[PDB]
Amino acid sequence: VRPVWFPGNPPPAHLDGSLAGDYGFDPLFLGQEPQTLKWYVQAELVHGRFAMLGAAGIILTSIGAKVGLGFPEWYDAGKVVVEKNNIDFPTLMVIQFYLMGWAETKRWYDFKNPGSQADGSFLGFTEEFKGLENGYPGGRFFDPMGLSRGDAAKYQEYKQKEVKNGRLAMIACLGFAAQYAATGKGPLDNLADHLADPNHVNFATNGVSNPI
Amino acid sequence: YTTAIGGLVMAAAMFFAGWFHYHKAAPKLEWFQNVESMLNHHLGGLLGLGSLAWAGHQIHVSLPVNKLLDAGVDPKEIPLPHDLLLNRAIMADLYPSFAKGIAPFFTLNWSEYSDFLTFKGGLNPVTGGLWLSDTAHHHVAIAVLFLV
Amino acid sequence: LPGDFGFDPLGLLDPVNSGGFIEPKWLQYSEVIHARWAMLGAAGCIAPEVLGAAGLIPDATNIKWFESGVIPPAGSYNGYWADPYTIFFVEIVAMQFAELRRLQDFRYPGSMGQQYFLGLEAIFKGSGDAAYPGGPFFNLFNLGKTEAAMKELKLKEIKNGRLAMLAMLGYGAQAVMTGKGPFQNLVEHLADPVNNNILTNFA
Amino acid sequence: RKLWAPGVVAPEYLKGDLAGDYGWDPLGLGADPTALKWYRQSELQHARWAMLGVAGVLVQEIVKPDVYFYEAGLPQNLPEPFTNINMGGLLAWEFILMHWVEVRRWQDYKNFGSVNEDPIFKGNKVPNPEMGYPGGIFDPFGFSKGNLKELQTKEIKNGRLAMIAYMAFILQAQATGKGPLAALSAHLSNPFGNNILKNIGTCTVPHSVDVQGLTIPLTCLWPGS
Amino acid sequence: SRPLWLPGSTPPAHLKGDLPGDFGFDPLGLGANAESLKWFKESELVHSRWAMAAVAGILVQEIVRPDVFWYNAGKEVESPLGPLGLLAVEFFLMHWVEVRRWQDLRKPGSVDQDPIFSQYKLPPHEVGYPGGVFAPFIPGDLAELKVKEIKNGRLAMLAFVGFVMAAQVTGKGPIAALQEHLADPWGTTIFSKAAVVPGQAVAPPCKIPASVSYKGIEIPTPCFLQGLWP
Ligand code: CLA
Ligand code: CLA
Ligand code: CLA
Ligand code: CLA
Ligand code: CLA
Ligand SMILES: CC1=C[C@H](O)CC(C)(C)[C@H]1/C=C/C(C)=C/C=C/C(C)=C/C=C/C=C(C)/C=C/C=C(C)/C=C/C1=C(C)C[C@H](O)CC1(C)C
Repeated sequence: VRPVWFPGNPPPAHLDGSLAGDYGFDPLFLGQEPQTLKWYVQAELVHGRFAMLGAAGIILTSIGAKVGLGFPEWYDAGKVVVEKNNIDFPTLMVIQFYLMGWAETKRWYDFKNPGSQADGSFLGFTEEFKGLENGYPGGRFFDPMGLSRGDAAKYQEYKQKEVKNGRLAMIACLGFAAQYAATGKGPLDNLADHLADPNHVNFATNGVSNPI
Repeated sequence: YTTAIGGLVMAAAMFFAGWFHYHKAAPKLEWFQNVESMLNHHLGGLLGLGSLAWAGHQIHVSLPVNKLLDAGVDPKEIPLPHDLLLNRAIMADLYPSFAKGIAPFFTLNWSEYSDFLTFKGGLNPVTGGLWLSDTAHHHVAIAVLFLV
Repeated sequence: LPGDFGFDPLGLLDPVNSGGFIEPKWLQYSEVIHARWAMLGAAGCIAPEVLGAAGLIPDATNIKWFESGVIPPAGSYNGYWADPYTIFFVEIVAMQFAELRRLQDFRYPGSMGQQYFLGLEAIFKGSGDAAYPGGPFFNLFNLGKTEAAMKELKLKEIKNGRLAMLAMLGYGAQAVMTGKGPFQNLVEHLADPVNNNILTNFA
Repeated sequence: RKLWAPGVVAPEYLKGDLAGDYGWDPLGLGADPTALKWYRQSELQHARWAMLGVAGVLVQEIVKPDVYFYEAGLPQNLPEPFTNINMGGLLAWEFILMHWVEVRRWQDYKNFGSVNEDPIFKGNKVPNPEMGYPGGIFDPFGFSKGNLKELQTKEIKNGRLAMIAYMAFILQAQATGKGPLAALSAHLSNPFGNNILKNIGTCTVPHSVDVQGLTIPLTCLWPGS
Repeated sequence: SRPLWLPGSTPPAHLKGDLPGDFGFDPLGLGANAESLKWFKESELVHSRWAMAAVAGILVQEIVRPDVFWYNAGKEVESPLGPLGLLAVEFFLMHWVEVRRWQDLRKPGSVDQDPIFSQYKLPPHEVGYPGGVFAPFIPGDLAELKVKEIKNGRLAMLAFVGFVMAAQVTGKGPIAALQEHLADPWGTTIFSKAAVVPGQAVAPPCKIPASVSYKGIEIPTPCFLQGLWP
């Protein structure tokens, strides 16, 4: 048997175990249609990748912030980076939308037509924008070291590791958000605060978490 | 606010109850056709025990708090009702019958409860409403009547 | 089947046209669970008073059972290693695992010996019945080892449990009315029987 | 075979091959055979380190009764040749040496009979008859040719006893503030005084003791204050 | 199977024994693709050779001309040559050489001919080992010297990163650091300078300064990965 998200319940019919991180977790049956499930697969992978990258950013910047280097904490870095160098806010946002819109649109229309961008329309590139699977766009640009086309079972292991770490990162970033909303301080500052007095500094003491 | 949250929770309870009794455990006919049991349970349980419970709430919260509010003290200084449940001596300050506890009730000496179960008639002249002691006495008699 | 004493005037053990949470195979299970928790709780409510009266624990403890921190209005105790909320979160998580897995054994019998749980799998197989799992840990020593003795132990479990349930209701009622501990009530009533009763303590 | 209790059926995966086998496994953690092997190695390691620790506390109490073992790691209590040694370098020595030996042994776990050969002086070797009992240079005197089984049982039994007595050493070391022999003699002072009934609840250990540059956090096993 | 790292273990299925100095060290599986493995082979060779030359440079630079802090040396040696002119010469010359070598990589057997003097032609080779005028003679045999060069190279790369951190913690050269360590082995290690405890964490102070004013326009000088030191 597979390990299920809830030992004892059989897994739903549309979830089999061919995917990565497949634990049969779908109580609302949101992914019953195969196209909808395929789209949600891509959604989970993208959210996970941005979450991993973001939480790495938060943790590293906070490590640099507690030690006396002069880094701002993550709720202040936007203001001080825009303010301190010279940068006009809206032009930066607009260029963000330019580049992100270009690449993200390429991804969208590669989902609609699965092998369309490998035609040569972009400057000269062929078979380096052809996708490998759903949400795994491995070529020379996106898998430069070349891990996807060797050691297939070990590659399945890498898929499993990616999905697990991504989910952990997503709930980690949610942790950063709600944690800052509750305590109003930096995250690794909270880690050191809880690590100094574990029995008396936790969520059951802020007065905001449990209002009883 | 707490009452609001409680109301919402009871609402979810009711919708789940409806789903349960149509789809999972649906009664047969002859459950419904026992009108005599339904009469007993409604008359006793719903009307009667509701009256008795609300009499309890009036006697232990609504009489003293309104006595203080009509006495003139602002509402914040008034003790919270769980202090009225837990501390007998505050009730003994307000209505001295409570200093004797529930001994008058079980020995049929009900005449000593004339401080918070009254029969005065008209209105509260400082307020414009009915006397709440009458209201509590009323629900007590109602509950005895319906439970009988 | 245990504890069947010819009782039940209101008629709840009729299998015919039954369902939901009122059926023979859930009401009996509920009886045994309530019996076990009631035994445990009864001993727990008595123990600090008797241990403190015999002088075995110090007098920082020897507090009445409703003053542990269960009802913070009635009196709490500072000196635990954390706040009662921090205790309560641990309670939520641990009891969640235990009670929830127990539920999974009731709904799907035998389905608790497959998925990896740190190797604790031969212990949680259960048995044919659902209120008496057994196994190497719920039945450490093989108590009885037969059939003629097993019914006797089940029956004694049931009767002790029923006695415990009535006892625990007694502790609750007494703690409401007289406001003292249960061992305090035993001492006061064994002092003066006629002058200490329920009817003398009508105030 | 005597069991671990009267009238208890033995499990099916505990037959009598391993030593000290009483058929006692209420949690059934040794159902998987690979698990049984790895946990056997765990029992042997814990037994042997614990026997060393018990003899250590005992002989330090016999020889020089001033050394309170629970405070013996502080960098000023150490003996003759050095008394202000830098704990960083000492940790470096221990790290490299123990890493070498334990990584080597783990490799003996994963591949049975693969690290017997001396890597430098290649004409050296130890024959291990069973996994976890090397022999050879580890048996310089050769007491392991008579049936080897009763010596397995004696080793494992004494080790279990040593593990329990060492946790006794630490527990009553944190309760009553004294070493093992001091606690035994103070219990022989008066038996009814100086009991577990009175001294527990008081955990005499500090919150965080300072070493040369850092502050180690310290914990007792139960909240006593 | 000769020896392998962590002996007794099993090598990965893609490493067999064709290459010099392969011992089955790929837990990440970064050499599954042959087309990757050729590029990474060339990468290892080139990094090894640069590191060997640089480590010998640092050692001999300290030995012959002591009290010239190699980590500062750019702020030092400045000559009648302008730094812009030096940067230009380096840019054009190194650009030529690297482009030629990379053309040999991606298209084998093409750049073997001298462009100017059309008589000389480099003989056929195996990639990464050109030969010819690049190696006048072999002392010993080839297949052993390949192993020796890879070993000395990997050791040299580790030696240079050791040099960088050994400068960014202490503030001295390599041999001077060795003298300091032999002066007090128990008290001068990396474990003897910094440590992390759940209570507190302490790191060595950075000896190396901030932005360095070379010629007015300052060069910001950070230490590598400042915030994660012990
Ligand atoms: C999500 C749970 C769920 C699901 C899937 C179903 C599914 C079903 N139910 Mg069921 N039911 C449920 C919950 C559910 N019910 C609950 C909670 C109750 C208790 C209230 C019932 C009570 C119930 C009865 C009594 C009956 C069904 C019936 C049915 C069947 C047909 C339903 C249909 O076409 O009407 C769909 C109808 C709607 C979507 C209308 C919505 C009605 C809501 C409550 C109105 C509330 C809005 C309110 C007016 C506010 C508006 C303000 C103003 C603008 C007007 C179908 C199998 C019928 C059946 O099987 O036929 C033989 C049937 O007789 N169910
Ligand atoms: C003491 C027992 C008792 C009580 C309190 C009630 C109360 C009620 N019954 Mg009722 N009933 C009973 C016994 C009881 N019944 C018996 C024995 C039978 C079988 C003969 C029935 C058969 C019956 C039918 C067929 C119907 C009712 C209905 C109603 C509701 C009328 C609406 C109203 O004005 O309520 C005012 C609102 C309140 C008082 C809010 C309080 C509601 C909470 C949940 C108290 C309910 C107590 C609950 C019945 C005890 C069992 C709970 C369950 C978890 C086991 C009311 C809630 C009617 C109804 O509304 O159906 C939903 C209806 O159609 N009953
Ligand atoms: C129906 C509503 C109702 C309710 C809820 C109450 C409730 C109460 N009245 Mg009351 N009262 C009522 C109607 C009501 N009355 C009416 C109508 C009158 C007019 C006749 C009075 C007249 C009256 C007087 C004159 C006095 C009270 C008093 C009291 C309080 C103490 C009762 C007592 O002495 O012990 C009675 C004993 C019990 C009710 C037994 C309780 C048993 C508990 C709940 C069982 C719990 C067991 C369980 C296993 C515990 C779990 C353990 C574990 C899980 C933690 C109590 C809060 C007394 C008081 O405190 O004054 C402030 C008092 O002096 N009342
Ligand atoms: C108000 C109308 C009403 C009526 C007439 C019924 C009637 C019925 N329900 Mg039902 N139910 C209701 C509301 C109602 N329910 C609500 C609102 C819910 C959601 C919580 C449920 C949830 C529910 C479930 C989940 C189940 C039933 C079941 C049953 C059946 C057997 C009940 C029985 O004998 O148990 C006797 C009841 C008890 C032993 C429980 C008494 C104690 C609980 C806590 C109720 C206390 C009520 C009281 C008002 C609380 C006062 C508060 C005070 C103490 C402070 C019967 C057909 C069962 C069934 O179908 O089996 C045949 C069943 O499985 N119902
Ligand atoms: C410049 C870096 C570099 C590169 C590109 C290679 C490349 C190669 N080595 Mg190699 N090696 C290096 C440095 C390098 N080596 C060093 C310094 C050592 C000594 C520790 C070794 C020891 C070594 C052994 C023992 C073996 C190899 C083997 C191999 C080959 C197959 C493994 C593979 O695919 O890795 C590809 C390499 C990379 C993709 C580079 C990864 C760089 C990562 C992403 C940076 C993160 C490193 C991290 C910061 C840790 C730093 C170390 C710290 C102490 C500073 C491949 C040609 C195996 C072989 O010969 O089989 C053919 C083999 O058996 N190497
Ligand atoms: C039989 C019959 C028949 C017919 O037909 C019908 C009818 C009549 C309905 C029926 C009857 C019934 C009955 C009588 C019942 C009863 C019950 C009870 C009392 C329970 C309890 C029950 C009870 C219970 C559980 C309890 C439990 C308890 C506990 C846990 C406790 C705990 C605790 C402790 C330790 C101490 C501390 O400090 C506190 C706490 C923490 C709190």
